[PDB]
Amino acid sequence: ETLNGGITDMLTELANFEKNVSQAIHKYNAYRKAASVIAKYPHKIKSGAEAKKLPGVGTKIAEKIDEFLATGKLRKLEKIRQDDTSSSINFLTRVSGIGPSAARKFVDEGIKTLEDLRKNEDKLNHHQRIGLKYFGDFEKRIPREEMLQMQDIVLNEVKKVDSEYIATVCGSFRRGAESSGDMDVLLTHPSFTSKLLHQVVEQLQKVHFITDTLLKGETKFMGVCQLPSKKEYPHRRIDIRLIPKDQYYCGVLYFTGSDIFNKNMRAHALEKGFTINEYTIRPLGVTGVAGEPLPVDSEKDIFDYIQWKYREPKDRSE
DNA sequence: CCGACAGCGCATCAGC
DNA sequence: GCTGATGCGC
DNA sequence: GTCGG
Ligand code: NA
Ligand code: NA
Repeated sequence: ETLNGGITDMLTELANFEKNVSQAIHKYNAYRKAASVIAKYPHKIKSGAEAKKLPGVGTKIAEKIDEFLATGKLRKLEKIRQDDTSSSINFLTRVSGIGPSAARKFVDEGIKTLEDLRKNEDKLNHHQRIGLKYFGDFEKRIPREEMLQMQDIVLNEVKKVDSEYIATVCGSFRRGAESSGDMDVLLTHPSFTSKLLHQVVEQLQKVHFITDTLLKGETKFMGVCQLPSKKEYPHRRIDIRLIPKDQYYCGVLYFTGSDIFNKNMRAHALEKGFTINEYTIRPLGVTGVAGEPLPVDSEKDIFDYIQWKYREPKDRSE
């Protein structure tokens, strides 16, 4: 963190500007990817040319690094920070439900601060009101100890609805992370293959675990939950996905991550003669044509098809 | 030089 | 009202 | 913004 922290903070701040103000999502992911590869770089960068050797860092970023290492700042960023419009737009996107488009809309109307939002809740949809209500709590990290407690509640209540259910808490948590930003739960049932989600949500609301709802459909749920007290715990964001039984363990593998791990596994699968997405793993023909989905009854089955040794979730960082 | 870069599920918006 | 586009989260 | 056809 003390190695190239100044560079990674710069690229991250540049990433947010492109996403929120410029609305250039591909430039946003470009800076983050660069900020990521520099973070894992075990040396203190001395020049843009050194970082240029890394994948994801091109000419423009190398040029920016050179300026930062010589001046301690970036003229582009300093002018962006002092810009009233850009800073206000970039900040409002921190509210869940407010993206680049809505933030641009609000700032143009004069709505630039968190207080201005509260004075204009008639201009906000349901999601934005909830995001505003739990603004502070949503930016808080969820310690693993609390994630375990949340997991106990979810697994207990899901089983009380129907013992035939299968629930898996994925994300960085399943990889053994010390903290999380949210809770992603994958759900399935033998009767559902390629009104089960409602019953689970209702039960979690019955024990007052789920407090609010952002979106709710037949296969996907996003809302707000909170751990019971005896100091009251912060409200956390929870997502619950209903996945078909024949596509469940492919989904588990997908949402467990990491993003880099999935990229490598998809690459290794292609060399073995298989293709893997979020839903299914299919064999490839001699002309590149994919066949019918392969039977998956376990996460270890997918590793067996591609002749790969089973990777523990804790060892899926890359 | 120039397109890819993940894209799906849900809520809301724009047009008919 | 329906249908498709847009916006947003992940 | 970077990478690769
Ligand atoms: Na490079
Ligand atoms: Na937001």
